[PDB]
Amino acid sequence: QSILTQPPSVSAAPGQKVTISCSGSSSNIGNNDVSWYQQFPGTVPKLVIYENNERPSGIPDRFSGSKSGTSATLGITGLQTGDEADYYCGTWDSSLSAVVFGGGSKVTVLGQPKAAPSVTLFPPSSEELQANKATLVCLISDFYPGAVTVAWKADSSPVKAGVETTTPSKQSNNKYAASSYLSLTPEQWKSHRSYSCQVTHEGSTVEKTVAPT
Amino acid sequence: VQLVQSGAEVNKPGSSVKVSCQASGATLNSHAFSWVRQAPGQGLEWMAGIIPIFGSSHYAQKFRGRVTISADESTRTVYLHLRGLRSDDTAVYYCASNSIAGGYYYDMDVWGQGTTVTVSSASTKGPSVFPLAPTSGGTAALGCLVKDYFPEPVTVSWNSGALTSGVHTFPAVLQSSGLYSLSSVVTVPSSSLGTQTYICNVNHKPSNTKVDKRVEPK
Repeated sequence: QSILTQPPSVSAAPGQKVTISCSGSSSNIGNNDVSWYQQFPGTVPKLVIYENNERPSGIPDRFSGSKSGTSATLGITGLQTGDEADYYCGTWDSSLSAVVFGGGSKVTVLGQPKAAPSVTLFPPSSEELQANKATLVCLISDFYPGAVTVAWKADSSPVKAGVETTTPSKQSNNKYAASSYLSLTPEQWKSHRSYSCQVTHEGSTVEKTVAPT
Repeated sequence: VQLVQSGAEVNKPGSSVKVSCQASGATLNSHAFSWVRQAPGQGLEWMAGIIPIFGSSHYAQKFRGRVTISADESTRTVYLHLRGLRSDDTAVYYCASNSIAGGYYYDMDVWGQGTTVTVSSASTKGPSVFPLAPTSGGTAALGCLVKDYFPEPVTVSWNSGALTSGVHTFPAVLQSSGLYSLSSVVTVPSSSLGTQTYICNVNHKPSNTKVDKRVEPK
């Protein structure tokens, strides 16, 4: 429910141009300068445009901005893979006497080579079982783009409870990682022939299995 | 130019928190300061601002009456006071500045590193550490499971920091119980399993607890 409105996402291939709109009203964009911020996953935002169309010293000239009436636009010409990030517009709102941000727009650079996830599945440790608990640990790394679906099975049946999965996090090598945990009672663990963690990424699945034996 | 904020805060619902932001400059009158927060996977939200030189302060409607922004010129420190904490106030809080000399003054080109503020009914709890005992292409994977702790953060090192290549410590998951869990895994040459000792060093300062867990092959 941001005061300023931006498209949830924009996509294009390298070398192309992408534009992100930001709509408001007379009280904000219409009578105040707009700024744009770039934010890579897990990093602090960076100012890329201010005073509607000015680039802070150091920002590549492929970044541009404009404002006409009550709406503004951020443009990125000659799109590079290194431009994949979230972008936010912001401005002062005279009716609220406060700075207001748009909801943000995700810029995706299409056509990049995909990377399948590396999956490691650990069974409950003897120590945990001796504590009357059981946790299966599914570690997923080095995948790109950063989106996966994690499903668990007891034998061949879907497990719909006791699962906790993190959202993907960006690694230092720009690929992504995530982890999924399955909580079970020691009896459940020992009762089935096996349990599996299935990781689906870009249409294909990598599955690891472990067994009480 | 640098802005350094205070450490992570953990609060119970209804309590209050105070976060600080220290500027590297000689005075605060040369800049306008803003406080912006961002919840996990959500957008940036401007909360308040202060322009020391003018003794002026502004607040987003959403936070009026609950937030107060102050400035201490003698120590070049800016503060954010948030009262009546709600679980949904959980987020990373940033202070940002803009050089001047309110829309004509507020802008955010320099950002602090951020301060996490966790608001939960959960109580401090040290983690239970379990070994994840050791394989593909001559390499084996071993690790440590750091289960049910509160609050963040937990740091993990291996062999007192001597082992770093092949180490991957995963971000914690916040369970439906309000407790956190995370894991750290190291990929090592299988041949090393018969000699090299592997110990994960888990540190949970919130509980003044450190666990060194030996991980041996099954």
